[PDB]
Amino acid sequence: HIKKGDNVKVIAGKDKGKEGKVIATLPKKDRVVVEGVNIMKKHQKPTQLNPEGGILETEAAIHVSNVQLLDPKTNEPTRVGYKFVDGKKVRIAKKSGEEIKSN
Amino acid sequence: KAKEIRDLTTSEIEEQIKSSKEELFNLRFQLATGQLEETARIRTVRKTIARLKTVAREREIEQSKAN
Amino acid sequence: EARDILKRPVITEKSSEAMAEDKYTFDVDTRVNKTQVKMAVEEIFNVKVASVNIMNYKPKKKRMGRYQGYTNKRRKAIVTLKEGSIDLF
Amino acid sequence: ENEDVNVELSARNIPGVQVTTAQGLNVLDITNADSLVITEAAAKKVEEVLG
RNA sequence: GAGCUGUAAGUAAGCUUUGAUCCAGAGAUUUCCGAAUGGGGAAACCCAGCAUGAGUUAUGUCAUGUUAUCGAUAUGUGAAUACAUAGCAUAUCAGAAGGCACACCCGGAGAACUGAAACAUCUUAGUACCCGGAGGAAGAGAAAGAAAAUUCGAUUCCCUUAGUAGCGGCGAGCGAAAUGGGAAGAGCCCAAACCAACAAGCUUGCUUGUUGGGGUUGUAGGACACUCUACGGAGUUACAAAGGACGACAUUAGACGAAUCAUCUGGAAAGAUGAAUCAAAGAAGGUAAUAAUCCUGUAGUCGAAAAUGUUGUCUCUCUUGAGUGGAUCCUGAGUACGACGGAGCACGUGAAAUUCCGUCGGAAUCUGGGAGGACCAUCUCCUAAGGCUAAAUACUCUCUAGUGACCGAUAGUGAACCAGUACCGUGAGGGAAAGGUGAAAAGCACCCCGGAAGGGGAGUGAAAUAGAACCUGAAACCGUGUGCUUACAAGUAGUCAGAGCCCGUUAAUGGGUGAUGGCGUGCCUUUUGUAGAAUGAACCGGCGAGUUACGAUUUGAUGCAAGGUU
Ligand SMILES: [Mg+2]
Ligand SMILES: [Mg+2]
Ligand SMILES: [Mg+2]
Ligand SMILES: [Mg+2]
Ligand SMILES: [Mg+2]
Ligand SMILES: [Mg+2]
Ligand SMILES: [Mg+2]
Ligand SMILES: [Mg+2]
Ligand SMILES: [Mg+2]
Ligand SMILES: [Mg+2]
Ligand SMILES: [Mg+2]
Ligand SMILES: [Mg+2]
Ligand SMILES: [Mg+2]
Ligand SMILES: [Mg+2]
Ligand SMILES: [Mg+2]
Ligand SMILES: [Mg+2]
Ligand SMILES: [Mg+2]
Ligand SMILES: [Mg+2]
Ligand SMILES: [Mg+2]
Ligand SMILES: [Mg+2]
Ligand SMILES: [Mg+2]
Ligand SMILES: [Mg+2]
Ligand SMILES: [Mg+2]
Ligand SMILES: [Mg+2]
Ligand SMILES: [Mg+2]
Ligand SMILES: [Mg+2]
Ligand SMILES: [Mg+2]
Ligand SMILES: [Mg+2]
Ligand SMILES: [Mg+2]
Ligand SMILES: [Mg+2]
Ligand SMILES: [Mg+2]
Ligand SMILES: [Mg+2]
Ligand SMILES: [Mg+2]
Ligand SMILES: [Mg+2]
Ligand SMILES: [Mg+2]
Ligand SMILES: [Mg+2]
Ligand SMILES: [Mg+2]
Ligand SMILES: [Mg+2]
Repeated sequence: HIKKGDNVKVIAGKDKGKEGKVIATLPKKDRVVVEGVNIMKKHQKPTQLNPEGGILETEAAIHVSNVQLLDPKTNEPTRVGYKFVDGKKVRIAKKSGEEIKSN
Repeated sequence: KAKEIRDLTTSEIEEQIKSSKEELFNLRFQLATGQLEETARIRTVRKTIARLKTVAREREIEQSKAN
Repeated sequence: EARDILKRPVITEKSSEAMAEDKYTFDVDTRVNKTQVKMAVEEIFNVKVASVNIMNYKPKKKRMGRYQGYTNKRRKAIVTLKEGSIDLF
Repeated sequence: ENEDVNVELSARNIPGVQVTTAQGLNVLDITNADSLVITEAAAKKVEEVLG
C-alpha cells in the first residue's frame, strides 16, 4: 500500500526493474502513476489556452500490484507491514525496520 | 463551523441566520445576472444556514426536555 | 420568506426593453401570490411598487443526452415600481 | 482413531493429503488416495468395526 | 487516513492531516399528496373558520397553531312530557380507520370446464376467486379420551399401519383411525357451595347486589367438620404482575495477518526453465496471458464510543401446605338430548354411532351424567354444557452468510442495458427489443479530396479489415474479377459413359470444366393407391416435442439366503 511520494520499483510492464516516484495514485480504481513509466502519446487538437501540439508524451497509470516499495537497507523491493508506535500506524518493510516517507 | 455557532447567544444565532440569508440571496441574484465566477460560495453558505438551524433547534429541544 | 419568494432576476431582450420603463422581471417561487411579491420586493430593494403581474409557465419538454424529460414549472413576476430603481449589472 | 486436532490442521493445507477418523472412512477417499497411513489405534479400530 | 465535490464525464469554483470525502451508532430537519381527518375536489389543488403573531393609518396579505367521523371520559342542559330520558352543549382521551409477501394460518361465503369415455348421484372440490381476521407462526391443547392389556394418560408433527378397514350410479373413484416407532414436551385459572364485609330492598330478619376470601375434581372432588402445620418457595411464555442493578456474550463500523527470485518467449508474464520460501493461510478474486509467496484477501487473531439483542446473578414481586370425615351442600339448563331439515365426520342417511346448524320440543342431579358405531342389559372408561397455554409444525416479501454434474444474452426473472420501460388500449389490462474497443483511451495531432459526410495518408497501439454499429463475424443475399463452357435447342437439373481444354494434390490407378450418349416424373405427411392438379415449406440461422417424482410389474446386475431389509 504505497503512498503519494514513495520511491517504488515496477515488476510488470514495458518498464520493469525501473525506479521512479509516484505522483498521483487514483484510489478507487487503484492505478498509480509513476514518473517515466507508461509514457502515452496523445493526439490533441488545439484548445482554448493551448497550441495544436503533436504527440503529448505524458505518464499513464500503472496498476498498484505492478509496483512495489524498496528496502531502506538493501534496496530490494519489499512488501509492507504495519506497526503500532505511540498509537499511530507506521509501515514495516517486512525485511528490515522502518520506512520513512512524509513526502 | 459547529464550534463557534455553539458559542453564540441564541439571539446572535437568529441574526447570523438572516445575515447569511441575505448573503445567500445576493450571490444567487448575481449568478443569474452573470458576473460571479466563484460559485463555491453558494454551497458553503447553504450549509452554514444548516449549521445555524441545527444548533438553534437543539437549544429548544434541551429547553423543552429539562422543563 | 421574503427572499425565499424571489428566486432569480430575468434578463432577456423582452425584459431589458421593459427596463426602459420602470418594469422589472423576476422568476418568483411558484407558491406565492402577487401581493407578497410586492411586499417582498419593497423589503429587499426599498422601492415603492405600483403594480405587479404574474404568469405561470408550464414545464417545457427537453431531451438532453437523447433521454426525455421536462424542465421545471416556473412563476414569473413583473413588478412596476413607481420611483426608485433596482440596481443591476 | 479419534479426532487428532493437530494432525487434521497440519495436513489441511497440503494438496493431496486428507485426514480422516477411523469412524469416518468412506469408499471415495480410500479409493482416491494412492496410499493409506493408518495408526496403531486406528488399525485396531477399523478391524473391530469392519469384522 | 488522503484525497474529495452521486451515477458523470467535464471544466469552473472550491474543500481537506486542525483528519475531509467516505463507514457505522444516535439525533435534528423532513415540502405536497395519500386512511387524509377544517370544507371541497378530476390525488399531489382550491376555499376557509377560529385563536394568536407580523405587517399596514387602516384594510388587503402573511405566519403559527387548532377545527372530519363515530368512540371513550367528563360535566352542561334537557324536547314531544311533569319527573325523566331523548337529544344538543362544550371539555378531555387519541381508541378505531388505512396498508401489506398479507407467502404461511383461521373463519364467512363458494363455482365451472373436467372424470365417470353421454350424464343427473358422485367427481373436479371445499379447489379457484371473493370477503373477514390475525400472528411470527396461527390453529389445536389438559379426557364426559383412546381402548379392552397385568391398558394408556393434553395437543401438534413424522414414520408406519395402508391403499388396509370402509364408503361409493359398490360405478368412476374416494379413503381413515387405534396400537407401535420418533420429534417435542409444563399445565393451569374461573363459575358454584361457603365465608367476609359492603349496599339496597326490606323488616331488622331475609333477599338481592357488588367486592374480597374460598375452591375447582372420578381413585369423587370441594365446600364444611376436624388436626398440623409456614417463608421457604414460586416468576413476567400460560400459571398475578414493574423495574431495577451488575455482568455475559450477540450483531450494527473495523484492525492485523506468513512466504520469490532469475532467465526465455512476448506488447505485456502469473507461462516455460532454473533455484528458493510460507502454510492453523494451496478458499477466492484481481494484477497487460495460466500467481500459495504482486494486490485484495484467506487461516488465525483482535476490536465497540453508541445502539439494540438475548442471557445470567442479585434486586424485586407474589405465596402456608397436608390429612381424616364426606352427615349436609356445591360441581357450569332452555344446556344435554329428541324430532324435522342440512352440513361435518374417509363414511353419498345408512345397521349410522359420534361432531355441528336451523326450527320447534325438552332432561337429570353422585344411588348423578356421558361414551364404548343401531338398540337394550352388564361391565369398562370418562366427568359435557367456562377460559388460558410454550415447544416440536407451516411460509419467505426480505436480511446476513453461503451452495450448485443451475443459466450463459432467442438462455436465465418480462427486465444483465437509466423495465412493468418504450409501445398498445377509453379503460382495466397487455407488454417488448436492446451485453462485449483495447492491457491502458493511449479515442487517430497534422496533410489531402469534399459543402459536409465520407475517404487516402500520417500517427497511437501487440494488433485500427481492434476506429467507438468497434471481440470473434457463419449462412441466406448482394457484388467485382476470372479458368472451362454456352446462341437448332424440349430439360426433377442429376447420374453413369466420355473426347476436348485447363490445373497440379493430405500424390492417388489426381483436381476443374463438360462436346455428346445412356438412364432418370423433388421431399415430407397422408393414404388401397400420390410425379401428383392432396397437404406443408420463399430462403438462411437460432429456437422448437416421451421428461420427472411416486407406486406397480418385469427382466438384467449385485449382496446373503431360510431368511433378507431397515
Ligand atoms: Mg470524526
Ligand atoms: Mg383536506
Ligand atoms: Mg386535524
Ligand atoms: Mg387555518
Ligand atoms: Mg385491516
Ligand atoms: Mg359438474
Ligand atoms: Mg364426462
Ligand atoms: Mg369430497
Ligand atoms: Mg363452508
Ligand atoms: Mg411481527
Ligand atoms: Mg393460541
Ligand atoms: Mg385456543
Ligand atoms: Mg375410573
Ligand atoms: Mg517472474
Ligand atoms: Mg516457475
Ligand atoms: Mg491476452
Ligand atoms: Mg478471519
Ligand atoms: Mg362440568
Ligand atoms: Mg349422544
Ligand atoms: Mg372413557
Ligand atoms: Mg452471442
Ligand atoms: Mg431474455
Ligand atoms: Mg473527416
Ligand atoms: Mg479480422
Ligand atoms: Mg478481448
Ligand atoms: Mg466485428
Ligand atoms: Mg450448337
Ligand atoms: Mg407434410
Ligand atoms: Mg383417397
Ligand atoms: Mg398403410
Ligand atoms: Mg406439391
Ligand atoms: Mg386441396
Ligand atoms: Mg404452400
Ligand atoms: Mg427454417
Ligand atoms: Mg408414457
Ligand atoms: Mg421393484
Ligand atoms: Mg428386480
Ligand atoms: Mg439375487
